[PDB]
Amino acid sequence: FAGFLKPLKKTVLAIFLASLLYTALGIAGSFYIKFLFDDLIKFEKLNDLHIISAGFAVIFLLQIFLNYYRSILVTKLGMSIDKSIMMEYYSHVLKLPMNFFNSRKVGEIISRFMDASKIRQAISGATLTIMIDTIMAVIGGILLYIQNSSLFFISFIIILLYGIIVTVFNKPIQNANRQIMEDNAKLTSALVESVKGIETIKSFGAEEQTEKSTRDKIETVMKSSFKEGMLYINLSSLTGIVAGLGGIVILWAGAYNVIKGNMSGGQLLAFNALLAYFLTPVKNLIDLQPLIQTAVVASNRLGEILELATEKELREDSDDFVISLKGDIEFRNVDFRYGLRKPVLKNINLTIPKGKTVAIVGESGSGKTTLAKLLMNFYSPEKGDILINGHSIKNISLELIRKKIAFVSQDVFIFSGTVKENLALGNENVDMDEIIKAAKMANAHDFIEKLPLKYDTFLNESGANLSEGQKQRLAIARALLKKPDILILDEATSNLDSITENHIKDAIYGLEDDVTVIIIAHRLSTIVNLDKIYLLKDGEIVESGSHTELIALKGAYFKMWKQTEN
Amino acid sequence: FAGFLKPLKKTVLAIFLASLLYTALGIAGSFYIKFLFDDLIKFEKLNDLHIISAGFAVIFLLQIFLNYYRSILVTKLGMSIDKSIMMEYYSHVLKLPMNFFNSRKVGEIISRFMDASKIRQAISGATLTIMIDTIMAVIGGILLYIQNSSLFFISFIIILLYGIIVTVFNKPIQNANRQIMEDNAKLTSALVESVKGIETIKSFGAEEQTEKSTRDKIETVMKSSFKEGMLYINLSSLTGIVAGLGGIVILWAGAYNVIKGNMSGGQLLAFNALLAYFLTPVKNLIDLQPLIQTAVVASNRLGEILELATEKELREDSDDFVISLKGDIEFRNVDFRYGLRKPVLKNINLTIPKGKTVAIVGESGSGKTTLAKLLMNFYSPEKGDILINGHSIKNISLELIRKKIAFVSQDVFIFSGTVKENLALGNENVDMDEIIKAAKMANAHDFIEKLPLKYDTFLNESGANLSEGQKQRLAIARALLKKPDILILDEATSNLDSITENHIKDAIYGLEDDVTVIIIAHRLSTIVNLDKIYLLKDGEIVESGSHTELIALKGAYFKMWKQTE
Ligand SMILES: Nc1ncnc2c1ncn2[C@@H]1O[C@H](COP(=O)(O)OP(=O)(O)OP(=O)(O)O)[C@@H](O)[C@H]1O
Ligand SMILES: Nc1ncnc2c1ncn2[C@@H]1O[C@H](COP(=O)(O)OP(=O)(O)O)[C@@H](O)[C@H]1O
Ligand code: VO4
Ligand SMILES: [Mg+2]
Ligand SMILES: [Mg+2]
Repeated sequence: FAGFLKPLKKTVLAIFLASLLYTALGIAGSFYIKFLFDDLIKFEKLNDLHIISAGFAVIFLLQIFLNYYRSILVTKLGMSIDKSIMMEYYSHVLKLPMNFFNSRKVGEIISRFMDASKIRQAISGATLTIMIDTIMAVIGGILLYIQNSSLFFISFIIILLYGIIVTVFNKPIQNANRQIMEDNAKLTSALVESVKGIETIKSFGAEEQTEKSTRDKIETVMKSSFKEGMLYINLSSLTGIVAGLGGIVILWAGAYNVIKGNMSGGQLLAFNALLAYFLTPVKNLIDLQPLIQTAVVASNRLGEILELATEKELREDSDDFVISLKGDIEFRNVDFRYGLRKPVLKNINLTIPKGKTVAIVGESGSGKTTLAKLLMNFYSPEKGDILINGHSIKNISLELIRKKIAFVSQDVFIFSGTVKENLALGNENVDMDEIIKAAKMANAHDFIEKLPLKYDTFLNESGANLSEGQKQRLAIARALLKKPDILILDEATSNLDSITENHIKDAIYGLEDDVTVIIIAHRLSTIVNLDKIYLLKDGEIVESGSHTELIALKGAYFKMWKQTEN
Repeated sequence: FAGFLKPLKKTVLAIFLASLLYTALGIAGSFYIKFLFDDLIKFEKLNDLHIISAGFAVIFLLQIFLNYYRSILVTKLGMSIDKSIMMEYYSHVLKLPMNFFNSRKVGEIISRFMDASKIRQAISGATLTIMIDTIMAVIGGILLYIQNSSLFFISFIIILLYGIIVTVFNKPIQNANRQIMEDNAKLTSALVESVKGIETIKSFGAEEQTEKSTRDKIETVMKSSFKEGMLYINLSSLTGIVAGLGGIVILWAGAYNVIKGNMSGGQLLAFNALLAYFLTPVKNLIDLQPLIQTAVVASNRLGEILELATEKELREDSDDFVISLKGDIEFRNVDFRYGLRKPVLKNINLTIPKGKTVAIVGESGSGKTTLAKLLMNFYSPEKGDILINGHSIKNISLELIRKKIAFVSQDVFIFSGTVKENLALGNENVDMDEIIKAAKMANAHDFIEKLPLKYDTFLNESGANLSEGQKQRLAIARALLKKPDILILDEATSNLDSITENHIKDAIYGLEDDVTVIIIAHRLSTIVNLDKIYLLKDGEIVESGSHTELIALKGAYFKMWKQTE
């Protein structure tokens, strides 16, 4: 927080000077009730009364103008701070390891981001000014002590009671706020999941189940927040008791001093009026304390997220003295266990030549996609190395891996935007000619021409504006534009029809001359004129060779191949 | 308005009585300064001073006690009302037509549901006690008029100025709140979409572009927020000027009256002291006005959705005489302008027979998935009807259609929780034997009986705990467990190996329970001996028939078969 406000130094100084002079003007104008009951009521003074009233009115007007200026500056400062914190949090969230996103739900992250609004409203143009008034009431307290001692000691006892009440109510408020935030995060995650699955929910008539679950979660949220409501009512009642009893006792003691001839009759009124510049800021700060505690809890949750190491993490002094990812894939002694579920990869030893198309075939439960994820550092192997062109993949920087390796995941995702934006995701500077070239290469031009617009149409949410095969064609078109060294075509041929499948398959074997294409697919319509086919029995590679070599031996590949032909 | 007073009336009466007693006790206790400067200072009466001070302290303690009681009751009432509003809104959202979900983004719906918190903040304990004090200050005003009858005019002028200021500042706060809430909804939508697509974003290195887009959205949100904050600052400054000038004028006029002898010097002090029960509640309400405006705009944004017609309402009527959906499926001449874009379907005539198994095939631009969604009335046909067993689909109860038709969507969605729950999305009163039977039928028992905790593993959101093929097998098992009549296998074997594919095909072929099976597949190898094949291209049934008939005809199906082989 300190670093965010470091550049803005003149604003803070102007705020402090404006607040100081505002407090001085308020203290000066608080003497109106003393001047009224000492030299303007006992004697029949009229012109002096009018002059004094006008002077105090113009002093108050100057005071309120200064308050307006200070409030504007405070609002500007707070909004800048909120911008900095929110942008920093989001920029850090977009750089977390992929194992974080597979455990936590989307709703938790969305709720923890949007909880920064509570931080925004707790440092707004009111709470910060109230804190400034609280810290500046020291001058008023000093002057109030100078006026009289016993009533000042009574006010000091009131301040001590305030402090004790605040200290006692420090932990329960935080606990209640954190519980409410956690329950609200659960509710948000459940609602996001339900809205994303609404199609299945309506298809299967699951309205009642989701309604009951959300009702239970809402009940939990309301229970926690009602506990917080009682916890705040207790503090409010205690603070009101202390404030009112202090006021009554200070009035009684002032009257006692008046009777004994310690102060004049009007100085008690001056003390009472000036008490609004010593006790009222503290009472307002105490009344706003729950808001500050909520802001503290939200900031602590944001810091809990920010504590996680970034996606870089174990980069191990990368070896950027390289030009491209051209070479041999050297999966050797590779094991991966998904972090305490069960082993999936059991010592896989495979080799891919320096530029060729290879295909990985296996059962549904085999870790075929796991190899693709491991090959681009989404995860890290439990044992062994990868050795992209004789050098370990760890020594290569993550940016180069993500830039020179093209991936087509099984779950094709298209963001909401123009087809120009979708076909150019990480590029941001590719001209149009390459766009048409890639679209025609992946057979994604014919449909995109027959649209209300051309390369400018809007796509709703996760590409709901198109069909599944259409989304697959767009996604496979996008990956071609990276001009990659390794193209991991991961089941990018599932939803495509026969004519489109044949066209795109004929197009794939024409990609330049220097690219390693790993076709993770089990269509078996393709994978017939390939250099090597890798078959894995859900734990490791068992059969290697080309199509003719695999069909020559009557093994698992023969068993899979015989039923596909008929 | 709301319709909430019907169940909660005793609590309302208790709050009302507590408010009257609190106001009366405060008015009575305000006279302390008058009794101090009129009867206890001119005539030294320390013995009576202590008694009066103790009595007023007791009065204040009682006043705080009833304030605590009223605050408790108001907090409970607000909690109940917020629960009612939240549940009503969610229950209405869950049963909206699919056009609403197709058009509107997820984040917008999430944000305008979360706005229920902003609706809550204005029905809290303090925000309602301030309003009840404002409405109860009539007694204080009456006593003010009785006491002085001349200084009350200045208070009336102050309240008139407050009303003028609020009437001026009503609309711009409303507009700024609308703008900031809409911008925040857009930012939330972008955030949700980016977090969901983080996989592709990381794969393609598009972190910088998404960061810049989110930065721009945050910046426009903050621009609206700063405009609203400047408006709030202006309103607060004018209110403070009015309050302070009014107080100074009260003091000046009281001093003038005291000099003229029309009223005592302690009566002025009492007037200024008890003005806090007629002018301070008004100022507190005027300061809280932004929260009321935020609640109003949030409630209006909820109402925007709430006025939409639910899916069950669009239906004209229903017929009780239908109990089973088994029979023929007759797609009469039907055309479907899919949301004004293009005619994906036009002049379609299908005559699917009684309970059998048929396939619909074509290029990946046809209306196969659209036809399947029309069969479940996910969309309303523009012109035509889908006759089922001599009954039009429009005149059938929606829940019967949903329950008797199983759909294996291409976007296989697996909800977080127990796998048993993931196989029991629909009916709940299902024994565990049926679940394992369905899993065995869909070739899912073998891989599911290797998990660390059998049918109890907690799968993550969207079924990321398993593979896409395993998710499809789970969906097939769940659809089979539903025990349907018009089971639609929409490419249920997209990425299943030929082993599991053959097993599922054998299970489907051997089902034989008078179930009309529609298999929308791109793999012809699973259709070679599958009754009648409907070839659909450009929204037309160019030709149909059996596999041998289509081979003999030598149409597009023959070309696709030759290319695949
Ligand atoms: N997020 C995950 N956490 C734990 N285990 C997982 C996860 N995703 C997949 N698995 C399991 O680990 C293996 C991953 O291989 P997977 O089945 O995804 O590859 P695949 O052959 O590409 O899949 P498919 O062809 O069936 O879509 C499978 O056995 C799967 O059940
Ligand atoms: N949400 C949508 N908005 C507009 N058009 C759509 C939408 N979904 C699909 N379409 C169009 O409908 C056509 C058919 O898609 P669909 O019926 O979903 O799958 P299939 O092509 O397998 O039948 C596609 O060419 C697509 O352009
Ligand atoms: O749009 V398709 O469901 O024919 O791949
Ligand atoms: Mg896979
Ligand atoms: Mg489709």
